[PDB]
Amino acid sequence: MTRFDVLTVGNAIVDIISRCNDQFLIDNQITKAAMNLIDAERAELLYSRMGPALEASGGSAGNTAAGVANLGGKAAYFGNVAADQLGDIFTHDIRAQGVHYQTKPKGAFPPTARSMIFVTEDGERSMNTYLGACVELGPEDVEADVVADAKVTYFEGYLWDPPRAKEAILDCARIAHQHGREMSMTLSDSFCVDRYRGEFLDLMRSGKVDIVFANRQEALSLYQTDDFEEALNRIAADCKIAAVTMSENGAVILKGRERYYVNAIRIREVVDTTGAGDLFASGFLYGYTQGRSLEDCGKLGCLAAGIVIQQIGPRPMTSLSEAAKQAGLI
Amino acid sequence: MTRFDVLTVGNAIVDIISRCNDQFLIDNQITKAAMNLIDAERAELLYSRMGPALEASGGSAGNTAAGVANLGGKAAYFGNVAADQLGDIFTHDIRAQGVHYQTKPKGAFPPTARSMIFVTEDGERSMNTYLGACVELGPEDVEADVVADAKVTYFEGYLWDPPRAKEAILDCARIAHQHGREMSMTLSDSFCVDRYRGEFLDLMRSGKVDIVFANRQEALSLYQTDDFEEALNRIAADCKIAAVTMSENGAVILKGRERYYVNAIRIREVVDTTGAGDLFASGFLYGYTQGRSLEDCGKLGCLAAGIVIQQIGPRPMTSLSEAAKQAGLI
Ligand SMILES: Nc1ncnc2c1ncn2[C@@H]1O[C@H](CO)[C@@H](O)[C@H]1O
Ligand SMILES: Nc1ncnc2c1ncn2[C@@H]1O[C@H](CO)[C@@H](O)[C@H]1O
Repeated sequence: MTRFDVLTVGNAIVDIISRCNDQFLIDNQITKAAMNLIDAERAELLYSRMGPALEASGGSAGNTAAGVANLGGKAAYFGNVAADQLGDIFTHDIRAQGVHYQTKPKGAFPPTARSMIFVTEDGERSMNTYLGACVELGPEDVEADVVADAKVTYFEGYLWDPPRAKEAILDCARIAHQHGREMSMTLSDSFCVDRYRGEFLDLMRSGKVDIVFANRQEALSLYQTDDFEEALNRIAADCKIAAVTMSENGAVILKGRERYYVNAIRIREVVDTTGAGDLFASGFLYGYTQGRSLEDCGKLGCLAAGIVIQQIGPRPMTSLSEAAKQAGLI
Repeated sequence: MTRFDVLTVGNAIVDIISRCNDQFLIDNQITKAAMNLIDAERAELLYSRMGPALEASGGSAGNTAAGVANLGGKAAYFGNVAADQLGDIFTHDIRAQGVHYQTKPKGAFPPTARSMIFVTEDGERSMNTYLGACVELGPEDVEADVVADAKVTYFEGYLWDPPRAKEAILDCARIAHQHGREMSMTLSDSFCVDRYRGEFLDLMRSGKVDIVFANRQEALSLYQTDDFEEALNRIAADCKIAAVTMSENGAVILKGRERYYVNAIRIREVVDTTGAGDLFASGFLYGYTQGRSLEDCGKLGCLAAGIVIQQIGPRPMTSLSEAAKQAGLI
């Protein structure tokens, strides 16, 4: 027995969500479908231009941990908030889902991170993130016992942006591997890959990271290639297991020379694509820590991803375990 | 030439919204479908038992002002928040909708009001409100010029719960009538009517309030009768205009001896009933200040109410002015 199936580690963020049109993105120099990093002043400026919004707990790794708990897995999370109302909200949501979350705030300032997410009529999301208290996440926030007791530890590529989070992750990898556990990462965003391509490859090649998540764009960007087949071949050579999502074209899971394709789920209405990749990882890692085939892990991933894009907010409000059972994923 | 069509005055609240079952309400002694007032400690207790939530600006009068702005009217709002993150969200949302909002916060404690709203599978909402900063709303928060320049000033029955808000409302009535404008109120909630029925009747009979909004239960409650026909006849005798909503049975508008019955719109499906009454008042008062017939004002209320119950959150995120056009009402 282990205490946890999946520990995740990431930027603790509250999402501020509003609808807009494509012209709004252009007028404001917001890169569509990307994670745009912003300072405190620009956050205020974008907020002043934004329509009425809804707030929902987010953060890539936070969403993933919540999705694992929703599916019936045992999940934990490390991530730093401030002692403020947004922090109280984040703390509440993730704990209310049954995730172990014990990272202690370090005061009220800087405040808890927010991402201004503009959702266009096609359901695509464009995020604009002020990292706030996330910049504080460091080695002191690693609960060594938790990493040791977790079957998989999963972290965001996004964590290379704040300064000391990488040191926490290197500690995680050491502890995880000392206990025969596995490490996993997501590439997060193509622009993040642009920033850290070489460091990400080295994490993979040195064996610090075992299982890598990417979408098509991130995989292309990792090798700065336009040839998807080459990207798949190279990613398979660089890590133990790769799981690559291809939007409305499903997913492919790679392990050495084996490839497992997962068919493209049909979506009646896309409300908001926020959290799709995060919930793919939830379904995959839940499957993986239950000992399911790689194909079934892929299927569980696409199931969760398909559900989250049919609602507002990045964490499914319906029962994923119920959906998985109806789907025969057991 | 007036500056505003509708000024509203109410408790400035952020909604904390979560799904639950009927049993949860029973277990927690929450009165289904009512506004339950709670202290700080009970708010924390209920929060600790609530599932993951979404936050959305609320407040009955706040929602009504937002709705009037959405339809294309010119709206203002008086309501008190704290200088905290929840207050910043409230301030942002109402201003982003184009509502004039200039009430000044009076420090960080008490904090901005929150309502824990539990939504059952039938879409009904049961609210649990900690008034926080709302207790500080008083005569000093009346912008005399705004009241003078508003066609209708509308306020919540809910304002009789905090101590000093009533003095502000009496000032509004004096100013509005001196300038030849009209006063309106909503009865808010059947238990609120239980608490203040004598005060409310005095407001109506003294002519401090011209137009009264109520649902069926509130109207029955005002006269402590089971006889709805008697409730309508009496309410017509006690105010200049009454608008009484009857849920799936629509509404009835009463002026002296005139009655106009109006149908509810056909609902796709009830998601969350929060704000239905507030948005009925938005549509009615929008129509009213545009000089529409009483029947057309009823029609606009039913449309607006009908839209809000088909989404999460109490303030329509789609265009009410658009929907009014497509339904041939504008
Ligand atoms: N810099 C970031 N680091 C981690 N997660 C982020 C970042 N920016 C946005 N997100 C999260 O991505 C999630 C969807 O993938 C959103 O809920 C949002 O909170
Ligand atoms: N005491 C109160 N006063 C005014 N509005 C309230 C109160 N409690 C809940 N509400 C609001 O009622 C709205 C729905 O009518 C919700 O959005 C909620 O914020």
